[PDB]
Amino acid sequence: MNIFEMLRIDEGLRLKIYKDTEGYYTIGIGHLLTKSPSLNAAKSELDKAIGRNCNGVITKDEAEKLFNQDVDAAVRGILRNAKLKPVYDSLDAVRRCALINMVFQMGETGVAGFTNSLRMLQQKRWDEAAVNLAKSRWYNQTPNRAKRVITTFRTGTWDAYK
Repeated sequence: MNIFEMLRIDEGLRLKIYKDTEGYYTIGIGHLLTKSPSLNAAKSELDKAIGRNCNGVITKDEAEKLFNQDVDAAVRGILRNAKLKPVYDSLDAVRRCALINMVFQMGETGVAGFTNSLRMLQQKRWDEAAVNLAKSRWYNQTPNRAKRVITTFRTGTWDAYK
């Protein structure tokens, strides 16, 4: 029971392309296609990502596959960062999937942007690390999801997702 069996809890699951809560166009679980107003750009980037003219619908196995391609993009992506790697080491794997949720969500740069919270995580001052993951580009964006993930750091378990 881990990241897949986390984000799938985090974002629901539609085979169809759809708007995210921030209004960026999206298909699958958290898989941004384009920020562009044109949906066709989303369908086209989807056309490259899937290798076929999906036109907003895909076989569920392709959804699982693209979902794996994105989670794998998160896993050659967290490692390159100078800051995230020691923190990814300090986390229990149950929190490591949470860091994967972070880098998958706000992007690697924003997860890089919470340097103090991460410093508290590697030092395992989990409480203030949580209070600092709480002073907001992420926590303000998805406050319930961010609460679930920060709780995931607080607990060492999936309990926020209950």
